[PDB]
Amino acid sequence: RPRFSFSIAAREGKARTGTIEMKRGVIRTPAFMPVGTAATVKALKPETVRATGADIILGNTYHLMLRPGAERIAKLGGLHSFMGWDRPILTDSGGYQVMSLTKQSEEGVTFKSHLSRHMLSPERSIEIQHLLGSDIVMAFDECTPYPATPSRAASSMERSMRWAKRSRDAFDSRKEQAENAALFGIQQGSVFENLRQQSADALAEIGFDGYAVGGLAVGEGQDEMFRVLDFSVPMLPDDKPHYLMGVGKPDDIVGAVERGIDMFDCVLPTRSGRNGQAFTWDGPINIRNARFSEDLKPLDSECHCAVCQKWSRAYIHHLIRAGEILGAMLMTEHNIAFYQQLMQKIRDSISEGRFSQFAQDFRARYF
Amino acid sequence: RPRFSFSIAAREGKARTGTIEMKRGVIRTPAFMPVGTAATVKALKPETVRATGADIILGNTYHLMLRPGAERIAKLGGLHSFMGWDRPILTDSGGYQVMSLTKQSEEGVTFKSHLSRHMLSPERSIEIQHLLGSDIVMAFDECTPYPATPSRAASSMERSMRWAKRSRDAFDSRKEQAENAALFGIQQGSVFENLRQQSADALAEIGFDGYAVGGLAVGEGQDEMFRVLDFSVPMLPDDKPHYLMGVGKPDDIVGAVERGIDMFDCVLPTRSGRNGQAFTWDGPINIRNARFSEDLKPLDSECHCAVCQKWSRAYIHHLIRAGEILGAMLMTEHNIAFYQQLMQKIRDSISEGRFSQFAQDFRARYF
Ligand SMILES: Nc1nc2cc3[nH]cnc3cc2c(=O)[nH]1
Ligand SMILES: Nc1nc2cc3[nH]cnc3cc2c(=O)[nH]1
Ligand SMILES: [Zn+2]
Ligand SMILES: [Zn+2]
Repeated sequence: RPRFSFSIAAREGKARTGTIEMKRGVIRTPAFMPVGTAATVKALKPETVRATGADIILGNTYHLMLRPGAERIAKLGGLHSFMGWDRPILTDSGGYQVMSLTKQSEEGVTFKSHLSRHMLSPERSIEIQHLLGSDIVMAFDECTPYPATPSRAASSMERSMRWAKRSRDAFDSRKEQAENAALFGIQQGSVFENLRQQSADALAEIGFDGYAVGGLAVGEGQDEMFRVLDFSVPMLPDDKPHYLMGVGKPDDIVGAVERGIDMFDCVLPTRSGRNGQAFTWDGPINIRNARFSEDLKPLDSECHCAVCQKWSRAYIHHLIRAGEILGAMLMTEHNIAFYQQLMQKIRDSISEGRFSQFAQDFRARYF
Repeated sequence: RPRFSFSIAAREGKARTGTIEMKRGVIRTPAFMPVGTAATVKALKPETVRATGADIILGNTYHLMLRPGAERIAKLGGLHSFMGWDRPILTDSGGYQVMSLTKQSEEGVTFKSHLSRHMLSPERSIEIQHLLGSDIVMAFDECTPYPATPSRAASSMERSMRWAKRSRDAFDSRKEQAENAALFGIQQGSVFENLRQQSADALAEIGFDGYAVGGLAVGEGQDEMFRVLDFSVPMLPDDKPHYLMGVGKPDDIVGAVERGIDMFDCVLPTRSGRNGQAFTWDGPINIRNARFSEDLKPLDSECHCAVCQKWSRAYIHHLIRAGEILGAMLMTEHNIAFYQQLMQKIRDSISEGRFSQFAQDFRARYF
């Protein structure tokens, strides 16, 4: 098993399907990464997350450094052993969970524990990811508040590129980390093509194992996001994975893949699942609606997840309205399973050169 | 498979071990029944409940008649299909969940929806259990507030015996129910030996498939409960199961078995599990305590449950303090597994004629 090897097996338009081989496992792309912010994919045992088809999950530097603590997790043997997930884990750098969920400077960011004072710099971010034992380390960046003026978008992108270099050097100077994990850079620049180009060029000059498109999924509509992806993704190195941070709505994913994206993550499947929203091939439904109180059909008519094989909408409706934990468990497993099935259909259609048709058929029925 | 067959395979003192064969499965006694009040054993899939070793679970007439509704569950195919548990289910009659969680009369009880007006009589209680598709139906009784004066204990017991007859007749007059389910009577009489005797005699005269000892686990100390069991259990028919309602503390169960009890139920395993209390052979521990933050040992050193095979106290400690659903899931599976292991050790020791010794050894280490 190599430290990192991304191979593209098939293409159609800007879409690609392939694999990323890492020491802890293989990642099938396009891939969807369930979110496990507090060292757990909410309401699911790791074996269940794996059973749905997930090859990798997402962790968070910000949340884990606060609770239970980076040093503590290292003392306990690492995040993998801690939570019981032995496959790849990608960790965000914290560059967004601090300004989202605080004194900023060219050195990093200091903040008040939303739950104490804590400092987070490019060097400390990379070190925390090392202590967690992350497989895919994200460069520490400074996200840009949306909407953003050209001047502000430029300043934030420029700082992010300086921090990208500091992240690269911190990562490379740590032997154990450089030889066993991978480092992804993050493109910034808001919705401005020239800034995106400058960012892409700076990142490519430094060199990374993968390139994320940051600054999206922060309030912009799908039209705008797609517009930015149209010119932004082609700027990134073609032979490396393209990761769209925070994008998860089913239709968003299909459109992003049509534009060259290989990796995704979103709290939608889990967060919405707990809120009563279930994804189906015919569009999302809210199981709390009274019309489901005596509906004996499964969440989705085609889904092959364990939830749809055993329980009815009526039962889950009852569980969610009653505030039962099993309701959260079932809704979450189904939603994550749905997302993985979507990724599988995407991968197979690209491999067979019928992805454009799949996208059309998907949209027609989903909407 | 017979409708009902209780067989005693071995005995030691007042203790007995055996089986109850029913249409939906075999119940090993002494048995512990996990509680599934809202059509779910909180935080556990039915397959997980079964995996821990449970042969039967407990449902509630009161809660289910309010949400999702008895008629609704019947329309949906019954409680078994609804929640996905195909083995025996014992349902309490509601005679305690109304006066615990309201206009009373000789006809029954009317109450305000703690969540509307609803009536509950012996006839309606038996009918609801029928609509739910309960395997073991409990007679509708009137529990006695503890402490209780002799006069009040007598009145409540007398009414309960009149209601026991009405329950018997309602059950027998419903063909489908009489041929496929079983009916258990409930002994009352508070802590008064003469009332317990009168109740036992009235119940035996009517005739039931099993006899529960009611009126305990309502605030009395263990000494008092054991004292009442000492003279109460022997009053019940020897060849039928003896069910102690609501008793679950590990030491309470061991002592109750030493006194002739065959069945138990308690929310302790589940409720306490969610509260951070984990049962171990060395006594209960509260996983929220800071001393467990870096403890890599499993919840219990000997437990063979899936939780103890994969996760550390440190991780569960983190989950519970963070309010994570997986924390509730893991704590609950372990606690229910522990309770079943306890029942297995009890059953095996009785079969081998070394139960008295097991009880001594259990208490010595647990305390
Ligand atoms: N480090 C980092 N993380 C992110 C996470 C996001 N989630 C949704 N949009 C996101 C955007 C970013 C981003 O630009 N940088
Ligand atoms: N029907 C009925 N249910 C009960 C449930 C109980 N739980 C704890 N003590 C309990 C006592 C009773 C009782 O006496 N009758
Ligand atoms: Zn499903
Ligand atoms: Zn255990």
